[PDB]
This record gives sequence, C-alpha cells and structure tokens, in this order.
Amino acid sequence: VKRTYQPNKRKHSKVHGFRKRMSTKNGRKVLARRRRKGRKVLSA
Amino acid sequence: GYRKLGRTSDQRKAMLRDLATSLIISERIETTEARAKEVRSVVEKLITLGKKGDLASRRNAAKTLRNVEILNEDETTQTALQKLFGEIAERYTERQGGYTRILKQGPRRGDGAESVIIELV
Amino acid sequence: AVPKRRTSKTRKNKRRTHFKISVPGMTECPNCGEYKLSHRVCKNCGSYNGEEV
Amino acid sequence: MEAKAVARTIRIAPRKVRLVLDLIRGKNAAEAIAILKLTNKASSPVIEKVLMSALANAEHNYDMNTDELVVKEAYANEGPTLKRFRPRAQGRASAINKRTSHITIVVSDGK
RNA sequence: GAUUAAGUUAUUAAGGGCGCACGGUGGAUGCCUUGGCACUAGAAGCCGAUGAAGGACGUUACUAACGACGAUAUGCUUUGGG
RNA sequence: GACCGAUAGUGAACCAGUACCGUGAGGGAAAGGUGAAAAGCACCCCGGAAGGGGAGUGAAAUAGAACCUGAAACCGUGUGC
RNA sequence: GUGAGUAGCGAAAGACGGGUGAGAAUCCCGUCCACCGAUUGACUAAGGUUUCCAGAGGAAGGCUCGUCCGCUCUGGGUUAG
RNA sequence: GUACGCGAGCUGGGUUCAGAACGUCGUGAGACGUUCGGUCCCUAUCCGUCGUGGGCGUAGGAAAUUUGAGAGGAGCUGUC
RNA sequence: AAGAUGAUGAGGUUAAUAGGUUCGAGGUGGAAGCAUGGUGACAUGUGGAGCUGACGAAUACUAAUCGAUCGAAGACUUAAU
Repeated sequence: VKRTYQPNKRKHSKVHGFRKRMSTKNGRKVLARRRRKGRKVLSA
Repeated sequence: GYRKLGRTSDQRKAMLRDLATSLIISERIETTEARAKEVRSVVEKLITLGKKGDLASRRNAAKTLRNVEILNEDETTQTALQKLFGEIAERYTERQGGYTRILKQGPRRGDGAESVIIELV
Repeated sequence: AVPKRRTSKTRKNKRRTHFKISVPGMTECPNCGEYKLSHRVCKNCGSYNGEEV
Repeated sequence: MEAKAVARTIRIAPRKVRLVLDLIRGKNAAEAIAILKLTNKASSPVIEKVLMSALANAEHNYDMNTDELVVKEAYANEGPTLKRFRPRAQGRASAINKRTSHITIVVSDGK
C-alpha cells in the first residue's frame, strides 16, 4: 500500500508557498484572512 | 524423549551439549529446575566413558561435547575432552553412579523460575 | 459474546472468595537462626544441615 | 501506644498490593518481616521497606521495644492514575489505566 | 448425662446482607476577581515610494519564551513635571 | 449596570487563534485560588531515592506547591444483629 | 465502575563463567552455539532536523524488567579554487 | 411435530445486490424466463448441559467396608 | 498405574519412589582399530559384533534433610435398666 502524502520540499513551496499566494488575486484574500484571524504562520 | 523443554527437538539436543561441556569446566552452574533434572542424566552417562579410557570411547564421547579450550593449567592448554579422561575421570573411579547433586536456591526475580545449583559430587 | 447485565457488587465479591495466595511454608534455619523456605538453602550464612551447604 | 509509616503513590496496582497486605494482618512483627522475604511476588520488597519504617519509628522517637510489636491494621487505599493509550487496530485506540497506590502499616504493642 | 432406644432445639461463617464508625481517590456546591459583554457623554476617523499594515532574524553579565527596543539596539540627546 | 462570576461571560482571566488535526482553504479545545506576611518545613531518624514521623515556623499544615471549602458514584479497613 | 486480574505482549535460538549494583533471565566483557549472505552486508539521492558523540540520570515513554537507551540534565560535534 | 428442529455448530450450490449476454416486451431510460461470476462477523456475564475440587452440615473426634430410597444403561434380528 | 490445575494413588532414612550403575529381554544387522587379499573402488577374518528413549531385576552411590500447621472431651426431655 502506498499512502497519499509523499513529501517534497519543492512542490510544497511552488504550490502553497508565499509567492504563489501573492501571484494571483485570490491569494491576497487568503493572506488577508490569516493575518486577520491572528495566525502565526501565514503561508506553508 | 526423556522430557521436552519447550525447544523444538533440534535445540534441546544442542542445549544439553551447552550445559554438559560447561559443567565439566566450572564444576558448578546455576540454572533453572528442569534444565537440571535432565543434565544429571547426560553428564553421568559421560563420566562412564571416562572410566573406560578406550580409543572408541575417546571418539564416542566427542559427539556429545563441544571443543572449547582451557588456559590455566599454569599456562598450558587443556581441551574439554582432555579435562575428562584426566582430573575428572580419576576423581570418580571407585564411585558407582551418582556423580551430581541439585541444590535449590530460590525463585529468581521477575521470572518465577525455581533456580537450582547442580554440582559434581 | 458480551455481558447481558452489569454484574453487581454482591456477585463480584463472592467470585473472589477463592482468589488468594497461600503461606510460604517456612522453617527455622537451625545454624544461623533465621527463617528460610523449606528444602532450600539459606540466603545468609547457612547450612543445608543434611548436606552442610 | 502505636506508630505508623505511610508510603504513597507507589507505581504498583491497588489490587495486587492488598493480596500481600491481607496475608500479614494481625500477626507478630518478627514473622511478618520474614514472610515478605520469601514470597515471590512484585509488591513484597515495597511493602517490606515500609514495614521497616513502622519498626524504626516505633523504636526511635517513641522508645518502645521491637520484640513485642504486632501489626494492628495494614490497608491499601487508592491514588491517582496515569491515563496512557494504546494504538489498537482499524484506527481505534483504547485507554490503559496505570493505577497507583497508598500503603499504610500501623504497628501496636497491645496497650 | 446417656447405659441402650425414641424425639426435639442449637453452635459453626470460606464468604455474603443491613446499620454505625473511620480513611482514600474525585473537584460539585459556597465565597472572591485580574477578564468579559451591553451601552451614555466628549474626543477621533486615516498610514504608504521620505518605503506602509503585518512580519522573520537579532539585542541583558549569565537568556528558553512573552514585553519594550534596532549594529547609537533591555536604549541615546534635549526641553518641563517629579 | 434589579448584566456574568471559571461547563458561566469573549473561542481566550492561565504568554490563545496557542498545543493538536489537514497536502490545502480551513477546523480548535484544555487551564484560575497556600498564608495577613514565604516566616516554603533548620537538625535527628528508616530509605539507594521517592515518600514518610517526630521536632520546629503559623491563628490553623487534620492550609505543605497532588496547596480555600471538599458532595455523590466507586475501591477499602474495622464491628452490634 | 462491570466485563476481569480475563484477551493480549506485534514472525524468529539461545546457554553459561565473570564483573557491576540497594536491586540482573534483560546492561557491559569473554568463550561456545545458531540465522541472512542478488542480503538482515557496504556507499549515495528523496524525506526527516540534532537523532550523532562523551560524562551523570531512573518520575514519565519502552507492551514485562532495567544499572540500559533513538527518553531527561550538562558540555561538545558538520572545515572544499 | 419440534421457528417447514438445528447457520453466536458447518456448508452458501441455491434465492435476492453492483458487471455481462440472449429471447421477448418498451419509441425511450429500462423490465420479467434462462445464463457465466460474485466478503457468511463475535474473547460466553446469567440460566442450561458435561466434568472435577474447596466450605460446612449428619451432636465427640478418626481410619476402612457397605445396605439402595430413587435414577440412569441395555432391549434389534438373518440363515442353515 | 493418575493428571488442564487441584484431586486419586505409589513413597519420605524403620527407605527401593525417581536418577545413575551393573545385568538381561526386545530393536538394529556386523562398530572402531589392527591383521590378510587387490592397481584402486571395496571384500573377508578377529565377533550374532557394537550401539540401545519409555518394559523386567539388582545395589543406597545422588536427591527425598532439619522441621511446621490444623485436629476430641461428648447438650436436653420422656418411657426402659
């Protein structure tokens, strides 16, 4: 059996990272709700 | 089939050969009850080969003993086959049977095993 | 298969009437002057006294 | 006149202790030291080490002799648990209750 | 207290039941407030290319975290209160 | 303030959007109280140490950091019928 | 709490002599014995982020025990034309 | 007759699941006679049953040997 | 000789209950070493040989040691003696 999380340092940043949030417009609404709710970590 | 021990009929043959050749050396060992109600039935059939002193019996005893080596004869080697036919088989040359005894120590800690001490009489 | 009822405190304490340990069966080691378990050697100084061990 | 020595929160269970404390109750103190040194259970040296504190706090600081002492009461109460888990099959988990106990030995001298 | 029969009623407690006494675990209730919520009156309603809101890394004699601070860093200069 | 008083009132009185769960957007609890003053148990004794019992501080430690009061369930030891 | 001191303890060869210790079938050293050997052996990517190493620890974690440790305290460890 | 006795004793061939094909009916999605394939779960608390031990009672305490109140078992039959 | 454990039964120094030991019965079917034959494989003779777990006898050489706990004193009433 082969599970559903095969970790990678590059695809984790090229997809969920900071500069892929600020790329589009709806990423800047995601980052507008995680520094509003008061999270410690904005972007994984 | 004298008495099984929880070993798989192949280990019990090569377990008694690890208690016999370490009892002619140390002259006493500390072990469980049922591991030493059977090794009195082996090492007393093996000093009997010591009282003969043949050529057949120096070979026919070697198939139930290991080949270990002893150092302190004041720095002279003595294989465990040669410790018998020797200082063991000459101490008992006028005692017909009954070479061992079993002294019950106590239950050991954390296993509940009735420990005994076997020693050559 | 599961229990059908909750077994009570009367039925529980009855079932462990026979759940206990027995006395060791001691002696008096007559040379040192202690207690030892019979047919065994002494853990202190002590002879077997039929064997002097 | 009577003494005691309470040991509390010992790592052992509370039902496996009171089989051994059941065995020595109402007996002479000279024997009961040497019954706990012949039984092969797990709570015998623990109970023994606290019986030899009710036999040293009855000779020191009350100044009574340790040849006449008798165990009046000896009882094991219950102390707080330590809930740890055990990962069990098909994504479940069962709770394992490691219990602790309080042990109290009280000696006497018939007065 | 037996000599024989006939006939009666007990004591036992391995353990259990009810009452009382004395202990442990457990954190309900009682009594408090550092924190909240709901609203009146006066202010007030913008900061950012002279680099913002939010941040990572750093700073003490010895610093793990929050506090306040930025290689002039657990603070510096000056005008007033005390 | 004819509003709440630690399962209440904010999710949050404890260094909270934090442990922790999710690849991701996102979900999210648990926590409070020694005494008026730390005067927080010097020294002896059993112990390998824990934990105890005396002596001491205190109005009280049967308030010793499992720290105010301490209910029931549930586990104990004793005794009259 | 009852179920209950019941079901389990996660493939598999250990035996003894010596030390150590308050404590040893389990820790360390020795001899004999068995098991893999197109691998249970030897180097590097992916991923994890101090685990590696020496000195002290035994409350918790380890399906038992423990003097032991991939767990706790102190002090160290990664060198390029 | 006993849940057409008995699946916390066994079987799952069958009947009644998702796939597929024929005949036929339906303009259509699909449907009622045959066909090939198709996961059968549980650590026994109480009554019941089969075994086998402690406690106390039978007016003193013990070693053996027995009467049988009652209750079980057995009961078939060919050929020369 | 009985058996899941407890029970039943054979024994505890006045001792044959197990182990060893010396004798057998059953089982296998010619041990090793040397001597002879042959180029060697192997064959013959010393020898119904040697090895032999559970069944039958024999002898205290080894272990059943020293010891401990429970266990009677015989109720009353009425007709017989």
